[PDB]
Amino acid sequence: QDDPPPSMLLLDYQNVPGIHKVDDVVKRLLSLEMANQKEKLKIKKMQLMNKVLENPEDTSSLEARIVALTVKIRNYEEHMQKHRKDKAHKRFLLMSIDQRKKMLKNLRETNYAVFEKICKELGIEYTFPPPYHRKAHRRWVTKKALCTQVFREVQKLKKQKRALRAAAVAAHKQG
Amino acid sequence: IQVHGIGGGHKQRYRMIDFLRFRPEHESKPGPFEEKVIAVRYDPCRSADIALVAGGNRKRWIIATENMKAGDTVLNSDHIGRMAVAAREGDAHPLGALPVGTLINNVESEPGRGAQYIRAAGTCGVLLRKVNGTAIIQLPSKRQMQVLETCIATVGRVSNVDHNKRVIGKAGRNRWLGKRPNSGLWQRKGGWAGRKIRPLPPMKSYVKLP
Amino acid sequence: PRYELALILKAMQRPETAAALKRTLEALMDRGAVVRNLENLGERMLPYKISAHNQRHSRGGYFLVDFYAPATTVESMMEHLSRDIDVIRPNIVKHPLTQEVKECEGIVPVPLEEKLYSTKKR
Amino acid sequence: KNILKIRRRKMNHHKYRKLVKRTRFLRRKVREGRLRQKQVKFERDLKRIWQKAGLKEAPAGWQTPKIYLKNQ
RNA sequence: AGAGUUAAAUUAUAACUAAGCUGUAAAAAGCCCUAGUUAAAAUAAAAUAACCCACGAAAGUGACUCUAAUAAUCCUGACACACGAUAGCUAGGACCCAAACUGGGAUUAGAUACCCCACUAUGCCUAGCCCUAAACCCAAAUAGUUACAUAACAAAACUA
RNA sequence: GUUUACCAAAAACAUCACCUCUAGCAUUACUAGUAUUAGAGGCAAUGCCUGCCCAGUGACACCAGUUUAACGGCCGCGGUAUU
Ligand SMILES: [Mg+2]
Ligand SMILES: [Mg+2]
Ligand SMILES: [Mg+2]
Ligand SMILES: [Mg+2]
Ligand SMILES: [Mg+2]
Ligand SMILES: [Mg+2]
Ligand SMILES: [Mg+2]
Ligand SMILES: [Mg+2]
Ligand SMILES: [Mg+2]
Ligand SMILES: [Mg+2]
Ligand SMILES: [Mg+2]
Ligand SMILES: [Mg+2]
Ligand SMILES: [Mg+2]
Ligand SMILES: [Mg+2]
Ligand SMILES: [Mg+2]
Ligand SMILES: [Mg+2]
Ligand SMILES: [Mg+2]
Ligand SMILES: [Mg+2]
Ligand SMILES: [Mg+2]
Ligand SMILES: [Mg+2]
Ligand SMILES: [Mg+2]
Ligand SMILES: [Mg+2]
Ligand SMILES: [Mg+2]
Ligand SMILES: [Mg+2]
Ligand SMILES: [Mg+2]
Ligand SMILES: [Mg+2]
Ligand SMILES: [Mg+2]
Ligand SMILES: [Mg+2]
Ligand SMILES: [Mg+2]
Ligand SMILES: [Mg+2]
Repeated sequence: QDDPPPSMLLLDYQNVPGIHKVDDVVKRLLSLEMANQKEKLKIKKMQLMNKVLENPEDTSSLEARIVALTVKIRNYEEHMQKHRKDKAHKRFLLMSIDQRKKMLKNLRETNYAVFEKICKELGIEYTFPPPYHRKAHRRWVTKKALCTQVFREVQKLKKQKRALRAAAVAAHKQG
Repeated sequence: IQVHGIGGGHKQRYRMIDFLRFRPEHESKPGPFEEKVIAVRYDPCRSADIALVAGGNRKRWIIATENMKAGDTVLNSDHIGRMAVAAREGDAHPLGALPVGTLINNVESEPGRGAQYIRAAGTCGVLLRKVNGTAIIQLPSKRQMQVLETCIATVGRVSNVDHNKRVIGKAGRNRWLGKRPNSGLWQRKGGWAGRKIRPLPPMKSYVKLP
Repeated sequence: PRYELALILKAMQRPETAAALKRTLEALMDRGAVVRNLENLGERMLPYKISAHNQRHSRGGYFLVDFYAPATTVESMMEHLSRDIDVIRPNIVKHPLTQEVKECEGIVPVPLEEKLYSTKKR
Repeated sequence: KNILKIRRRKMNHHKYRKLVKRTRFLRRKVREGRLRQKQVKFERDLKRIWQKAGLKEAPAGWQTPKIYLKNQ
């Protein structure tokens, strides 16, 4: 969670000359204190593309689009930690996550090093799509848990029988 | 035996609970003060949860509000104001200074008597209106109470809200709390039984009109 | 300006009117508003009787405060001006000079619509 | 026109609702017995799973919970 | 999706006046703690604008203000994921008005209906479900054409 | 779990849960508590539910009127469709 200062001096008013000679009133007006949430979003988006991106002027690049989408997903998760019962914004968050996943797969199938750089830097863990998406119901999870436990007991009894057999072999071979 | 079905409970120590919310240490400075909440503990005597409140050179156990946590700041005052106050969950203020839609607890009856009403867990009264220098509140039994406006009350609902939804698993838990079983005598219901629909009793007033 | 406060006050005399305006502007400055100017529209008889703070009023003064404020403190401003009793109605809107007048270039005459029904013979 | 088909489906649904209301508790008994046979068949299936792997008793800490006979 | 607010009505409750008020094609029942005027909280719903056709993916949304905000450098795609009008279910609260059910009064050969009166669940808020509609604009999504051409009706016929 | 110690240990009583009533309150019970509380009772966890009735007798209202998860009650006679 990066923390912009209140005196950030927002995006549209950074590169104009003669700012620091102007008094505290206009600097306070042009800072992030009376700014909107979208100005802070632009500030975070600019800082994050300057942090992770290679060549910042290209907006059409897939990694820059993933950066913008990641900013939007972080804003949506902040909105979801505020409001729990919104369904439209929850839908927007899930399709935003899905588009970021699709573009991450597209970036992975073309350029691996840049994809690895974005994957390490953003904290995103790319999870591979599992085949055969089925609803895991109570009977299936119960039978799967039982089958795993039976397999563990089978291998444990086989290990104990092999250890006892090896002990008997060593015992009769010693004399 | 004067009250039936009481006895055989767990051993309980009693905590000295201070009911008067505004209690200055010394009479040299009668002004409003601000204290610090250290911890919130369970009390076996009542359904509520209590809090240890320290200021000056003394501590008091008070009845805790809903979101009072460890290491909190709580303001106690008697100052009535015509801009009222911005009520937090911890503050103790007189009823004349509170806004109209204020939820309150530990309501004082007579000025200087101390808090008597609205003490159980999760119960809160609501201020209704303030007319002619007199406050009218609504109790958890939905009865209107007329009180002098200088009586101190604490804003908020009493802690342990889910005490009503607490389930008792067995008769052993009742015997742990100390409630002996009811008698086995079969008593036929009289005329007192039944669903009685009664109109609401009138407003109970403790303001003495000269 | 960014925000505009439509502030309808109680009809009262000059010194406590100025005092109420004083504490209103210090209440704005405590939440952090940078106020540009104050406007008086005078005192007028209200369009309708407004019940506020256990009173019925018919006459009141109209005042405007415009300011730059953070988006989080507008609720605190509205809460304080709701608890204030010398005001009968406070409201905070976005200032209309923030938006710019998009162009009325004229009324485009709409044609009557064609091709709604088939070319069958009735 | 289509109102004939609509009225036929309406009459069928009304008669089925009257059948459900008249024979509610018989259907409740049938459903309860069917859930019993469901749970029993599940138990026999799991028992076959641990017997065909060579074990005699079920693995320790397995209480074979009732997934169909849950309270309403 | 939250937070704040109330103009037109309506009502609890008071003060004057009247003996009637409501009810329909016509009547009865009901109310006379009634009716009219003047003052008025709480709840519910948001005339005109709207002869407008916007937003949202759909359901849906048109009293006011503020906050957050409406994916995809934009193809199709599930049994996976997330929503889903009203009605209905558990717990808490609110209840002006409407009203299933019910009880009366009319009508009828009968009326457990259409007409009238009163009231309950419910319609409202918070929290969790239920996942159903003539969910229909009965016309699938994305790119295009006006070439060939009228089963009938309807919203013209059609390519990938 | 409890009960007729010395003829009856139970299907009896109690019990979690679910319901009714009665109470806005201070120095010996309840209680050093304050309606999510405390008493007077009923029935028995949980699941589906708990239909109709204030005509009588009670209880509130001190007369009207309201109450059955209050005491309690919930129909005859006769003819008809291929018996
Ligand atoms: Mg005790
Ligand atoms: Mg306790
Ligand atoms: Mg009992
Ligand atoms: Mg008994
Ligand atoms: Mg059929
Ligand atoms: Mg809401
Ligand atoms: Mg009559
Ligand atoms: Mg009311
Ligand atoms: Mg409207
Ligand atoms: Mg879009
Ligand atoms: Mg798709
Ligand atoms: Mg739904
Ligand atoms: Mg509903
Ligand atoms: Mg109702
Ligand atoms: Mg009838
Ligand atoms: Mg529709
Ligand atoms: Mg269809
Ligand atoms: Mg499709
Ligand atoms: Mg023809
Ligand atoms: Mg036993
Ligand atoms: Mg005994
Ligand atoms: Mg014996
Ligand atoms: Mg025994
Ligand atoms: Mg014996
Ligand atoms: Mg028994
Ligand atoms: Mg129940
Ligand atoms: Mg039972
Ligand atoms: Mg019964
Ligand atoms: Mg009676
Ligand atoms: Mg009676």
